[PDB]
Amino acid sequence: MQVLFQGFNWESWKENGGWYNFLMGKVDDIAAAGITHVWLPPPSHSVGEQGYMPGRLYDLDASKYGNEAQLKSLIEAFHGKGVQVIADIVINHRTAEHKDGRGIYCLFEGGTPDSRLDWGPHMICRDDPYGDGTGNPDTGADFAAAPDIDHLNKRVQRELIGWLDWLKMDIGFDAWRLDFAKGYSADMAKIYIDATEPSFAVAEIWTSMANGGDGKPNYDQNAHRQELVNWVDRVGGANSNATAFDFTTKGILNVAVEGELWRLRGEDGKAPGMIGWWPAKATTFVDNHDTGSTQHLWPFPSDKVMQGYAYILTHPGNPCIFYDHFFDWGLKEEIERLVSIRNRQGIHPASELRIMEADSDLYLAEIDGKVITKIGPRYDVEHLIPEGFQVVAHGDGYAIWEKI
Ligand SMILES: [Ca+2]
Ligand SMILES: [Ca+2]
Ligand SMILES: [Ca+2]
Repeated sequence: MQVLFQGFNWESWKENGGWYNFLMGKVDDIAAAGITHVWLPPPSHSVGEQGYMPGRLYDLDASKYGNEAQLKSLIEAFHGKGVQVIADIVINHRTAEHKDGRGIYCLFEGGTPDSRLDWGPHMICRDDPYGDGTGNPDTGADFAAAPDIDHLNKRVQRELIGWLDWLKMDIGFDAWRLDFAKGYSADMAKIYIDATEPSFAVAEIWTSMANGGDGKPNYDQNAHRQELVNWVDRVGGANSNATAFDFTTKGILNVAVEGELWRLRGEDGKAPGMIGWWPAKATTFVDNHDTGSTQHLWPFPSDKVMQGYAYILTHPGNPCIFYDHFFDWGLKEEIERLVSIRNRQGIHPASELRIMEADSDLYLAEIDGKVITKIGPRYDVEHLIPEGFQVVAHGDGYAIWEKI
């Protein structure tokens, strides 16, 4: 139906011979597994090698991942095996090419001979010290280590729309992943999304969870998921192809797997993360390049990752599979098996969830009256399983049943 793949990690830029050239060799495996969408890293010239400090946005040849021609071919290959491609869009902030008379880097260069994206400090937000105080105040949060772009500026909107239109029409990207989406307003995001008509979008809105005295996230995370639901409503709800990453489900699942699976049924009997309020708009995941990989800012318990996948890959939401977990952790076949269960049972983003049990050592759940998912160390559950259901997949801390 709709299965995402994050096609990179934090070390990818180092790849001998180039990341894109390397990933070319994995296109068939990705497509064959039932993945429908692959998320590739920011493609522009950037001060930082990973790509999250972009300067010359049209300058794809300066990317550490590989050059313009290589990206285009890689996107062509995914397209040839039916896979859509998502660009990591980093537009909250931008680095400037040249110093003004203050000696501050705030004269931008787009990477082309003409004046596209050749902004100056007037395009920087009002209170950002890289700027000159003439821009509008930031519509969202600030990123302290680079200039924040003033998205209310009319030249900015128009020229970023033109760049996205080139990423789409000429480079061949189909969809966007919005980096640091808290940095600018949903109204600003709506403008870019509506103007470019992507097949799919996902916002990265990452807010710290409120914790109890014991340092664990509160059982109640409604303020956390409400923020996600509010952003999606405000960009147009079902009149938009935009979703948000389910960082509520990530944060809860991180702790629930550690002998606390009762966290996976909220007060109202429903899932406690974004998928429990608006599953169609929730993009779930076990880890990404920030939370895991070599940054490990919020890692999933490493011994329990297949519990993570058993959950996201059978549940409502748009599940996203992380590169390392798929190719480097010895888990390819098990993940592939879960995706095929998902697809042949016709599980989809708005599928229906009925939580059966949620104890410390057990989480059990039926999806669309057709799949039952079990995670945790408790193995004896057959009295809890309805007649007609048979085990179709199992591993360390997980098992899946299908109806007949
Ligand atoms: Ca230029
Ligand atoms: Ca800034
Ligand atoms: Ca901002």
